[PDB]
Amino acid sequence: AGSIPGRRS
Amino acid sequence: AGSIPGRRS
Amino acid sequence: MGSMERASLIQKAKLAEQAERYEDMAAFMKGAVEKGEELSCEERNLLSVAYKNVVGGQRAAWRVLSSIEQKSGPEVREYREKVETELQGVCDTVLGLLDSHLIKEAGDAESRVFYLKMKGDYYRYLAEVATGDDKKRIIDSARSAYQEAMDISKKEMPPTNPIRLGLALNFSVFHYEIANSPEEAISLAKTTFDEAMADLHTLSEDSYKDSTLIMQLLRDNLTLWT
Amino acid sequence: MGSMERASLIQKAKLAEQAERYEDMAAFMKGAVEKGEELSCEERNLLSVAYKNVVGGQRAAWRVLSSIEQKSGPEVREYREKVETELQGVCDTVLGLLDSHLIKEAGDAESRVFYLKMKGDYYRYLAEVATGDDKKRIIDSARSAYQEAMDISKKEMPPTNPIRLGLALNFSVFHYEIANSPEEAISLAKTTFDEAMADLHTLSEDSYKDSTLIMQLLRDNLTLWT
Ligand SMILES: *Cc1ccc([N+](=O)[O-])c(OC(=O)Cc2cccc(OC)c2)c1
Ligand SMILES: *Cc1ccc([N+](=O)[O-])c(OC(=O)Cc2cccc(OC)c2)c1
Ligand SMILES: *Cc1ccc([N+](=O)[O-])c(OC(=O)Cc2cccc(OC)c2)c1
Ligand SMILES: *Cc1ccc([N+](=O)[O-])c(OC(=O)Cc2cccc(OC)c2)c1
Ligand SMILES: *Cc1ccc([N+](=O)[O-])c(OC(=O)Cc2cccc(OC)c2)c1
Ligand SMILES: *Cc1ccc([N+](=O)[O-])c(OC(=O)Cc2cccc(OC)c2)c1
Ligand SMILES: [Cl-]
Ligand SMILES: [Cl-]
Repeated sequence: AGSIPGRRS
Repeated sequence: AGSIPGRRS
Repeated sequence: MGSMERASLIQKAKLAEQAERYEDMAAFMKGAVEKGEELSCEERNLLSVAYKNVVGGQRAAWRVLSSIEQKSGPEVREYREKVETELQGVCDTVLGLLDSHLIKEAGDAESRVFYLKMKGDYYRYLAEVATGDDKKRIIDSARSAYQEAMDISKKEMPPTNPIRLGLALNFSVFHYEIANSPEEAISLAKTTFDEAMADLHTLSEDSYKDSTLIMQLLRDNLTLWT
Repeated sequence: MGSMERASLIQKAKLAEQAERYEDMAAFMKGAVEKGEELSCEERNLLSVAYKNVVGGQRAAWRVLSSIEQKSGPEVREYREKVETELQGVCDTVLGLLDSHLIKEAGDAESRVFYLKMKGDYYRYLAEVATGDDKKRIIDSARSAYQEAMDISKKEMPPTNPIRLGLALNFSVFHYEIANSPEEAISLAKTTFDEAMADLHTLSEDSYKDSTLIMQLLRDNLTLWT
């Protein structure tokens, strides 16, 4: 399902 | 302020 | 895109819209325009949606960077300038499609008004970032395109036609945000809204929904401006 | 980017993040890596955020197109293939940065684990689109990178360390979605969550907030999987 979103520093 | 959003066909 | 069939470019633009790949969508629709045939109503909408999304992301980034620069080494200015140049290049590409040769071949009011509204819109986006000795000339180019579209729309379309309404909305934004004419913006939005209201009785349920959606945008601006 | 100073590339990556210009951000951070110096913790995070956003948009578009293709002329397949090739090229670029020479110079556990987790992630994104005679080899490359990162993390970091937690989360997703090993996915997420819970008492308020945020993601997956 969800990996680390990881899209915001 | 708002023009036509215009971003979806 | 010269080696791809027109119909395949159109199909791929529709897929790129579904995939939210707007740069691809704009490239497919530029390729379709460059085939040299006139665009249908649905194809005009694909062209406009594609470029509105591309230039909308650029404008949002330019505003973020411009705000940081105004609060503020050379890096913020350099990067704002990079984004600004890219935005200008997209607007010049759209304007060049309209000038070669979409406007000159557009004889029906629906197509001619649509393309002249686009021309006003993309000069307006150029005006948003302009500062040098051409800011005035860019503003006048937007105004002239919107005014010719208005003159045709008032003669050839009912006051509820969605293109006529969206033209008036965007010309009122031009007056308020670019031309420093808030009273002209307010007058145009109010007259447009009132004349559309008085024509709603002529519409089907689905046309009513299309027109009232744009009327609400005029109302939303009037609420912010008054 | 070879003519721009390292510090200016880093500054521009931070501005590109604020402007939501992730392709620019990735290009700035590639330029910074190619200066040849090791990355600080904050610089590693900028590199990862940039490429995660670029590849995340590509993956979302590939999934839209793949769904339309599976429901379905050659256009949908051709355009899915175009997006797939672009996605593969971005993953190969990231993998090439890690191999030349970020991993080999990374000696501290925090940096080495971070880069090996990235290596597993970008092979996992390659595996999502793979079908040919290399699907198995791509899956094994993801597994090997995640396993080496796990082995270092278990020896060198506490069970609440956010990198260790995010590694375990993403390796559990690999087991569930790529390796067809849902029971391994569930076991890893449960053991990771339980061992972190038992170490929360050692943390400050701010470290507690960082660790519990990732623990909630493990819990969210366990809720979907059980
Ligand atoms: C691999 C990894 C594990 C843990 C963490 N973390 O501590 O958050 C990261 O870094 C990020 O996830 C960066 C991030 C933070 C908030 C939002 C977001 O995108 C929505 C990304 C990485
Ligand atoms: C210039 C113009 C006027 C009126 C209309 N319209 O009838 O909607 C359009 O077309 C669009 O606005 C396309 C559109 C529809 C829904 C959402 C959206 O982006 C959010 C765009 C154009
Ligand atoms: C499918 C396609 C053909 C041609 C072009 N193009 O004009 O280069 C594109 O462009 C894009 O879709 C996206 C893009 C490419 C390079 C840079 C960029 O700036 C962000 C966007 C697509
Ligand atoms: C004069 C006028 C005509 C039409 C409409 N409309 O079509 O909705 C409005 O709406 C408003 O201007 C509302 C307003 C009132 C006070 C303050 C304010 O700004 C926050 C908005 C007006
Ligand atoms: C500032 C900068 C330098 C170099 C490059 N590059 O690697 O070509 C970029 O790329 C982009 O930021 C965006 C982009 C350009 C072309 C195509 C594309 O595909 C959508 C994205 C930026
Ligand atoms: C076995 C287990 C351990 C830990 C957690 N957790 O840390 O939250 C969970 O959460 C769930 O699995 C919840 C669940 C129960 C029934 C159905 C379902 O799927 C819709 C989820 C479990
Ligand atoms: Cl014609
Ligand atoms: Cl080192």
